[PDB]
Amino acid sequence: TYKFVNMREPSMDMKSVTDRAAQTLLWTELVRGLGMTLSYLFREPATINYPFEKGPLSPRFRGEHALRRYPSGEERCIACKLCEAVCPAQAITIEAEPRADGSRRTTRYDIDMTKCIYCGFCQEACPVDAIVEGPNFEFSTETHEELLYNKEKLLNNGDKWEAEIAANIQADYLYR
Amino acid sequence: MNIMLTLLTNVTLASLLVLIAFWLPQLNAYSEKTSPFSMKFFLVAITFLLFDLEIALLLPLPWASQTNNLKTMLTMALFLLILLAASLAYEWTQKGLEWA
Amino acid sequence: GRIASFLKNAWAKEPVLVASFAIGGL
Amino acid sequence: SRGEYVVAKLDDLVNWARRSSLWPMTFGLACCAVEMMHMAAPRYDMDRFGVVFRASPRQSDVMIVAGTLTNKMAPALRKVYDQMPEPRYVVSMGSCANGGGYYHYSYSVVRGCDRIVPVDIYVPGCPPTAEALLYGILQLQRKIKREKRLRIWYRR
Amino acid sequence: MFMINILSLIIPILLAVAFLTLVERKVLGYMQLRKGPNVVGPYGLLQPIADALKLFTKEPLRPATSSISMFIIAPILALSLALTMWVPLPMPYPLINMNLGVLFMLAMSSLAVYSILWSGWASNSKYALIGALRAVAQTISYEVTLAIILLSVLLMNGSYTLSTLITTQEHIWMIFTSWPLAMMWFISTLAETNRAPFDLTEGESELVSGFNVEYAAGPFAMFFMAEYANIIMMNAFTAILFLGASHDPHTPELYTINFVLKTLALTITFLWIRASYPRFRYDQLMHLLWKSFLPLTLALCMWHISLPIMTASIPPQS
Amino acid sequence: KVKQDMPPPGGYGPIDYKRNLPRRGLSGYSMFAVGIGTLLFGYW
Ligand code: SF4
Ligand code: SF4
Repeated sequence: TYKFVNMREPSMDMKSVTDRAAQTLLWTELVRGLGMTLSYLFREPATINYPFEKGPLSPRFRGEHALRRYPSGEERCIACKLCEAVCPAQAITIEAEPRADGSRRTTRYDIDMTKCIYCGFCQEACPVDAIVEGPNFEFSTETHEELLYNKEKLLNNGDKWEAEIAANIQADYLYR
Repeated sequence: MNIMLTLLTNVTLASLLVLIAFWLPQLNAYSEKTSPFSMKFFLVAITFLLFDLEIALLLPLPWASQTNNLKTMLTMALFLLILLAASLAYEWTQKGLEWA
Repeated sequence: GRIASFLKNAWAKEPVLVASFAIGGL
Repeated sequence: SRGEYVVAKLDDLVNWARRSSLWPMTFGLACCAVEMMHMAAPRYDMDRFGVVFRASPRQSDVMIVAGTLTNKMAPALRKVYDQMPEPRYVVSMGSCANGGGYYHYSYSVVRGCDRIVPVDIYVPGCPPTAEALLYGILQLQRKIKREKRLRIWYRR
Repeated sequence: MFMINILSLIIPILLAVAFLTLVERKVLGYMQLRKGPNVVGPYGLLQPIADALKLFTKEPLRPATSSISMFIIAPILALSLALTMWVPLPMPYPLINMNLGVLFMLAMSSLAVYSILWSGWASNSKYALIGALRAVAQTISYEVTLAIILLSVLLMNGSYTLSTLITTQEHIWMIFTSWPLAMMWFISTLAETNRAPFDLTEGESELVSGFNVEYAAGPFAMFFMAEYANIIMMNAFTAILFLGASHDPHTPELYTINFVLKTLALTITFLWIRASYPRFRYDQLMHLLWKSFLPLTLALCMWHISLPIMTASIPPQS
Repeated sequence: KVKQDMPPPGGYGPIDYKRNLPRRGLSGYSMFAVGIGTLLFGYW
């Protein structure tokens, strides 16, 4: 159940004493550490050549939010506001009105990427798979305002990344 | 004159670099950036001095080895070294070597 | 007998001093 | 003009020198410091790019605000920024540093580090993956590459 | 043409320092499973140029406001002495041939501490002053052993003339004769150059930047150049003292190649040590020298005095 | 048919988890004898 680290008594025989005196005087353990570092020097480095080489990611990766569409092209989101409710950082602001066609659509869908925590909620809550955190992670901006996304920005992201997003959802939709 | 030349050249080169590094980059336009306990362990420094004295006394030894009275030379050299060791041992045992 | 004990303790605890004193004596 | 050509080449040289040797300071408040270290870790090692962590603010060129900036920590952050020599660039890592993130409505959290110090590059994420941070750093390098200090001086 | 020789000694040493920086970076990276600087130029050869230019173009901060004369002398003295200490070294023919070049190098090393001593004081800060004091103690503490070990080994040379070391080690390296002294001398070089595990002075993990915390842009670069030049020079002194090289009088190139390779090996050993071990505590550093090393050096000095007499191997004075 | 990420039938191979810091080097007497022999040859 329990193991004693340390709690060992060195031997007092002349051979062991000579060995320990040799270690102290001849710096044996230091040489062992040096040899370890040398071996690591001759080992192949683990660096990947970013940006030309990219780190592995799984289909469930949580990145830039992206509003998706149906195959017909109609926007999937149906103004349920379920995402705004689950949002743990209140980064989602949704406003809706009956559109001219009479469908329930969002007049405003703002995701403040400066307040969002990339929790993965909403993606798992939206009943119609509308907001889906895309695979993109390299969307840094030079100004704070660029990170306050708008419904137009989210829909453009969805249109841009739909080819990858549909494949990732297809990969993972059975696990969900 | 060779050693004097070397000294001059080195000092001038280093000072030239200090000039090109204290004034030349100081031109670049910018703006405003605003902006002891009594060490009793200094005894170690003082002991270094008295040991550096023995260091000086011991430097002639390579030429001292060339004498004909090698017996006397060896006895006196070991005498000085043993006195230095005795001084170190005394300071050690009297906790005088209280480093830091 | 006790001298051997002192030498063993010295070599176990202060080997550098033992080496120095041996070399100086030689 | 020949003078414009010489000025442009000199500005290219100084911008290349500054972007190639970017020395961020060892400044990590919260979780995003872990991903910053993972950037320093062998897989995405920043030293290849010339990015070297140097503790001294006086010997540093970029400040990475990796973590939640609390009201108690804010004056110290401003002080360390001010003691940093110029040219100086600030990279905000994490939703907490960008805009407050999870603790935006907290009484003890500064809602974004832009309020305290100017920010050049904002790295989204919570935590931003080390690859995202490396991307932000390279974007900062491109931003330095686009600088036209000597050109503007010659145009005056 | 003597000025030409001075420049030929000076400028290549500075270039070697600049590229030693890159070498250090890459070696430390590879021993940490990383790759050194490689973006800046082919295999990172242009990184030192970028580093230097960035440093020089950087803001020249100076809140010293005390004895600015000293705050400027310290970098000058450091760099000048680092360059000067290279002069007496025989590679294989020295630039200046001194009967007592060894004691000259010891004196120059002792003087070089004043650069750290003044820089930290004229900075007039907290870490700077206390860190400078810790420096004085460190260099001063190991200067003693450095001298004793040097005297002990030269007892076989028969003079303080560096050039005769080549003759003395013509048949065998002096490391075979004095390896315990060699180990202690190597550790001593490490301490004197303020390198890990004795990098207490700068001591970034403990002291933000040490004595150079208030030095930036060019003066910091001069301190860096002086530090690395001292590293290369001390390793060269080790190579000449112990790892002697064959010298054909008609073809000095062979000796020069052998000496350069040995110095490179020792510098790579310095970087290797910096990577492997952690830093000794200030107190432990002094404990290792005055209480542990100083004794053994005294015993070995007695032995190296006695051996030529009892073995009838007193070296010739000339 | 059910298909979850499950261990392979029979489970995985044993996974080493204890210190294997090897025992290396010559005995102290051997190291001292080698050093003294080198010193004697150098002296001769
Ligand atoms: S991932 Fe961001 S936007 Fe989506 S629910 Fe979580 S905090 Fe809100
Ligand atoms: S953004 Fe996320 S990871 Fe970064 S400090 Fe805030 S909570 Fe931590």
